[PDB]
Amino acid sequence: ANNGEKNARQRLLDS
Amino acid sequence: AQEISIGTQISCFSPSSFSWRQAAFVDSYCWAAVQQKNSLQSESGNLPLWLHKFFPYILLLFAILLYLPPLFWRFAAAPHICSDLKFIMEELDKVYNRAIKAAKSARDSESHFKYPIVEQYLKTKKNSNNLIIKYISCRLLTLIIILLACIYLGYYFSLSSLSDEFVCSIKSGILRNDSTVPDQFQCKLIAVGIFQLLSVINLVVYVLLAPVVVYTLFVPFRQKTDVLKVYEILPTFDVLHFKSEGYNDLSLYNLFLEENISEVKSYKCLKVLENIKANNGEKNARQRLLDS
Amino acid sequence: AQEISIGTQISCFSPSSFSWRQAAFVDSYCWAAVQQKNSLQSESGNLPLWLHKFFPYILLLFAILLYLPPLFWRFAAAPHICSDLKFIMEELDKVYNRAIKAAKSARDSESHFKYPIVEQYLKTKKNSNNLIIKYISCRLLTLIIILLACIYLGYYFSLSSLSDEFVCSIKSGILRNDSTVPDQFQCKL
Amino acid sequence: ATEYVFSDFLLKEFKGLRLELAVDKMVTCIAVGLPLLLISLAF
Repeated sequence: ANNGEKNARQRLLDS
Repeated sequence: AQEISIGTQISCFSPSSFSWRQAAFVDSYCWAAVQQKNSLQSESGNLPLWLHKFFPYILLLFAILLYLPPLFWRFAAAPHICSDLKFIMEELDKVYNRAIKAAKSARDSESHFKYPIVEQYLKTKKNSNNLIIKYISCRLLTLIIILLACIYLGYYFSLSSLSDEFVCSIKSGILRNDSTVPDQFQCKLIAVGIFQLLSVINLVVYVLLAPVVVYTLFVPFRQKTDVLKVYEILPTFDVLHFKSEGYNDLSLYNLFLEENISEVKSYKCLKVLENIKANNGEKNARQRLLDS
Repeated sequence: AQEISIGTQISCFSPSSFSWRQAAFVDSYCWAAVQQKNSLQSESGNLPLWLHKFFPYILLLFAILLYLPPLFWRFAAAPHICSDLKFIMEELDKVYNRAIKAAKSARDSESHFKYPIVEQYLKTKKNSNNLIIKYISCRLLTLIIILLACIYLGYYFSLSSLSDEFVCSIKSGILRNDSTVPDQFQCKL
Repeated sequence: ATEYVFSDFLLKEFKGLRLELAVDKMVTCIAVGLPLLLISLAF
């Protein structure tokens, strides 16, 4: 929930 | 889904002499002239209007600060109890299994004792143990934030007397000598009438979760009477006495057993002799779909 | 999918002297002047119009409060019956299987009985047992919320007589001495 | 006369191995996650 959350939040900030 | 945005947040009654993009200037001036300037003029107790500007910003910050205890719990106390409950499952299946392999024959420097491991592993966490201060540091932070939001949203429900209507003025660094501009533009916040509902709905569940955290703050008085009393009929060990009261992991583990003693396959076969005689996935999905 | 928003929620008949962003002020004033102020003036029984403002907000709250019984059921009574139905499956396959391994030979302090485990495990949950109060606490909360929504939405179907048309007025803390503003703006949900 | 008191602690028996420390995982989730949780509200 950190290797998956920081890899999911990185692309959904720019959108 | 109500589309909170400045067009649906604030609306000011510009005169009809003002065209477009001057009425949208007063719409955008007074939306940023509530954030701590001397041109507010709310005239009802000189009251703060910062809460209406970022009420859902705050109510996301309480969703983070109520998720920080069970996240830190999962990183700290779960891999020191998943590897330790898995050890108490296997040694409990064996101690029944070898009480009955000797029952088939009941009719037919070293320092070791006659008293089994589970009678003494239940004693190695009664006197020197620290996995309850990582559980009361989840109950205290849950209690004091639920106590925090009960007094913030409670204060927000009384910051709705006349905190919608306020007289804003755009007379500023060059506009102070203007003739086209009236000195007072009537504005009104718009989504506050839903925020006043979102207070008293999110309060009535937080005044209902304040007594429930109290009930789980009583770790000894939580009813855990028969969790291994049924194991007493095996003559491998005589007694398994427990009177757990305080800062002991046995006081905690006896409550963690009662949820997971049903997972012991030897548990149910013991009970038949005496009576005759979506959250880890939902909170990780809701966290990213609120901000979008 | 109908796009519920304030432009499609309320619409008020501003005069043609009013430009843009004054007609959208009366559109936004009377959308928040239905939420419990003294400037409502609905004139048909002085009736509440709060229900039209957040009807889908309430009808989501009943979808949560009808999902709270089967969620708590799955956390409480399912891992105390998944581990217990899996035990009654295995002991039932054996008791037929050993009634017939002896049928091949039918032609050819300890306290234990002659009567099998499934005849007495069916008796150990007849006299001291509590997994029915975690099932009637799913049927009562389902019944009283279905009884709740039958009398809320039933009341909502009779709060539609003339609860659409209401006479809103924007005369407020500085606009009470205004000349450009008519004292009554016809709106309709 | 047991032949068994040895056997309870006789038996010996890695995807469950962690890689980072405990609080180093927290001060990365807080120092990166909290700015991206607030900037996504500004968007």
